[PDB]
Amino acid sequence: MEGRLLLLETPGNTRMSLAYDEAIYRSFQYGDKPILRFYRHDRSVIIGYFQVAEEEVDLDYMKKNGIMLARRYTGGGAVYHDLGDLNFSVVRSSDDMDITSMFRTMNEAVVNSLRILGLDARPGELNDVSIPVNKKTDIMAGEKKIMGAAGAMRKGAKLWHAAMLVHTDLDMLSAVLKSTRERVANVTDFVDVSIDEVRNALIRGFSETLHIDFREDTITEKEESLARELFDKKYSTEEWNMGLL
Ligand SMILES: [Mg+2]
Repeated sequence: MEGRLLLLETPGNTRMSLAYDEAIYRSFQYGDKPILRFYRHDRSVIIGYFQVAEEEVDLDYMKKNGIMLARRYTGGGAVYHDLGDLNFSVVRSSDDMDITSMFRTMNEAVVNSLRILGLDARPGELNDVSIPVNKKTDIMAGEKKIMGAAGAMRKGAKLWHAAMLVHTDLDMLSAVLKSTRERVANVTDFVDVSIDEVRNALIRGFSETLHIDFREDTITEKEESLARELFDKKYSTEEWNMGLL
């Protein structure tokens, strides 16, 4: 019931930030304390494991706008991130490989968190990794998407991470990702709250819903070392971020 709250970031370096996520996930052993990490990325596009940068984005556009390209460990589509997005990941012990159940539980936690702030949200309804919005992995505010998520599972553990639009440049978001703009929204379009307020609400929602007492802690030397190794050998390389490795 005791958990770890990691306010671990690497703003400026999205590839390293993603390395941290895989690091805490891979280093995790069944029975360890659950982990909830909050972080943010500066202007960048993150593509899913099974995607190739040149099919989903305009490398020319992003290069001209100084938008970092990064590829994550988890599957799913491409998303745009900026400092207006609040990202968070959860790592816990797992007894099965039920993907649908993991997303359903996390979304329940998210809905409860947003309810605290007076924002009524709900999970998307379709099982189609290819569509932009309304997926069961998305969180909607009416007909607008305000949060997306992805995950991975292995024997003994599971990773779930999301990116919620708090005050992100929705235009830029639509323009970098190859109507659409009319299908997404920021939490601040509904409630005037800061990133920390959203963070604290999520801490409460997850703690209450999962029944975990997430207490502020720090990354271990073991996890940090693994993250640096993953960055050095993979996340920092071009073959990886392009989808060739
Ligand atoms: Mg999603």
